[PDB]
Amino acid sequence: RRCDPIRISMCQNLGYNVTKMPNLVGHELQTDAELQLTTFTPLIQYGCSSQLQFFLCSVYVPMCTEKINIPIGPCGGMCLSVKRRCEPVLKEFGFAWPESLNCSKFPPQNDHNHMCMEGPGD
Amino acid sequence: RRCDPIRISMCQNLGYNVTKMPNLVGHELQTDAELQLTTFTPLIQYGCSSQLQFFLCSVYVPMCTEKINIPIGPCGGMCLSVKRRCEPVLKEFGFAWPESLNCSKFPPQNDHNHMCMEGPGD
Amino acid sequence: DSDPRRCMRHHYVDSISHPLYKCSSKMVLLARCEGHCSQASRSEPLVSFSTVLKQPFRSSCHCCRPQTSKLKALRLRCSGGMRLTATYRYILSCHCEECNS
Amino acid sequence: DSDPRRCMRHHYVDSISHPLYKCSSKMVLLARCEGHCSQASRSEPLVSFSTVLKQPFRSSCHCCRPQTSKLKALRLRCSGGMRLTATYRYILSCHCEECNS
Ligand SMILES: *[C@@H]1O[C@H](CO)[C@@H](O)[C@H](O)[C@H]1NC(C)=O
Ligand SMILES: *[C@@H]1O[C@H](CO)[C@@H](O)[C@H](O)[C@H]1NC(C)=O
Ligand SMILES: [Cl-]
Ligand SMILES: [Cl-]
Repeated sequence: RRCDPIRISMCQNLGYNVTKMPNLVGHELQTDAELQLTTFTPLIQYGCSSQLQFFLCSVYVPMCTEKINIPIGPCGGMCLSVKRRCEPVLKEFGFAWPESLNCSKFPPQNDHNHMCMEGPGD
Repeated sequence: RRCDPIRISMCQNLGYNVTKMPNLVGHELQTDAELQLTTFTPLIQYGCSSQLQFFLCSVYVPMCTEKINIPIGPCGGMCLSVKRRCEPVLKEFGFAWPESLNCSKFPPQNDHNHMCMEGPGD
Repeated sequence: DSDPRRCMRHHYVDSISHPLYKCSSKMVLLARCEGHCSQASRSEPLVSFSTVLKQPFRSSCHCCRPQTSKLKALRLRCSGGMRLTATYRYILSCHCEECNS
Repeated sequence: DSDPRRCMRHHYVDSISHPLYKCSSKMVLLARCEGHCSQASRSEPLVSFSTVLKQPFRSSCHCCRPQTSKLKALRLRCSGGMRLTATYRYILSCHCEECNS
C-alpha cells in the first residue's frame, strides 16, 4: 500500500515498476514530472549518454520499494557520468546543466548507508 | 498481344513477368501447372538447391517474350545442377527424378542458337 | 512469395547490332541486375585536426550489381563479306556490394 | 515524404580526442545522412565492337549523401597553455545521389 505504479511512459520498463511522489525535484504529481521530463527529449535523442534516460527517470520518478521509507534515486557517480557527456551539448544550445540535477546532491555511491542506483563505469 | 501474365504465385518475381501456355511439360492452363508445382513444395522448403524454385518455374511457366515465337526455359546445365543436389533427396523419399525434367531435353547452354536461362556455376 | 524489391536477376531478349555499320542483327538472351539492397546507405563527417580537411566524409552504400557473368562473343555479318566480333556479358548472379569498393 | 526509413539527416554526438597532444576529450553534436533511396539500383551489360569501346556494364545506384554542408570548427582545451582546433563538415541537408557521379 506504499508504492504507486509508474504512469510516465518514457520511464517505464527501465528496471523498476513503482515510484512515489514527491520526487527528488519537488513535483507532487507524476503528471508534472512527465511534463518537465519532456524538456529533455532532444538530449536523449542525440545519444549524448546511454544512461541519460534512466538517470532522469530515477530523479523524476524515483524507485519506490515497500521495504523502506525513502525513495531510491541515482548515485552521484552516474550523474557525473551523464553530466560530463551531456552538459557540453546543453551549452551548445545556450543552456546550463540544471541546478536540480546537481550531482553533488546525490549519494556518492551505493552502499547500506545510502541506497542509490549506480550504472556502468564505461 | 503475344504473352500472358503469370498467375501462379510461387513463380512471380523471379526475373520475368509473362509466360505462355502450353508449357514445356504439356499443361495448357497455368492452373494445371500450379497444381503440379505444388508437389515440389517440400523439396523447395528443404533448401535442396537455391535454384530449384526458379528452375521448376522456368519449366512450368516458361519465360515468354513478344520478340520471338518460342518460350524460354532452363538450360541443361541448370537442370543438372539442381538435379545433382535434389535427386538424392527425392530418392530418400522413394521418388525418382521425374522424366518430365530430364536434363537432356533442355538446350545445353545459352547462345543465339537456342535461348535458355542459365544460372550460377556454384 | 518472393519480394519483388530484392536485388535480383531479370531476364530479357534484345538485339545485337552495330550502332553504325550496317549488319545482320542477332537475337540474344540477356540478364540484368535490379532491386533494393537491404543495407541503408549513409555518410558521416570525419573530424580533422590536420591541415584543412581531406576527404570530408566517410560513407557506405550498397548497389545491386552483377556478381558473376559469362563472357560471350559472337560474329555479325555486315555489308560485304566482312565479319565483326561483338563482346558482351551474360549475368549469372547479382549481389549487393559497396558503391566505391 | 514522412517515411522514417527515407534518406534523411540524423543527429548524434561523439567524443573527440587529439591523438598527438594531451587534451580534454570533447563532446560535439554531429549530423549524418542515412536511409534508403527510393530508386532501385541496377546494372545491364553493354556490347563492345572494334570501333565501340564500352565498359562491361552500365549501372545506376543511389546513395544517401550530404547535399549541403558547412565547415565547422572545434576548439580543444589542452595542456594549460594551448588550444588546438579540429574541423569537419556539419551536414545541413541530405539527398539521394548517383553512386559514381
Ligand atoms: C551545486 O552545484 C553548484 C555548481 O556545481 C555548486 O555551486 C554547489 O556547491 C552545489 N550544491 C551544493 C549544495 O553543494
Ligand atoms: C531421359 O533420361 C533418361 C535417363 O536420364 C534416358 O534414358 C533418356 O535417354 C533421356 N531422354 C532422352 C530423349 O535422351
Ligand atoms: Cl554513453
Ligand atoms: Cl545451392
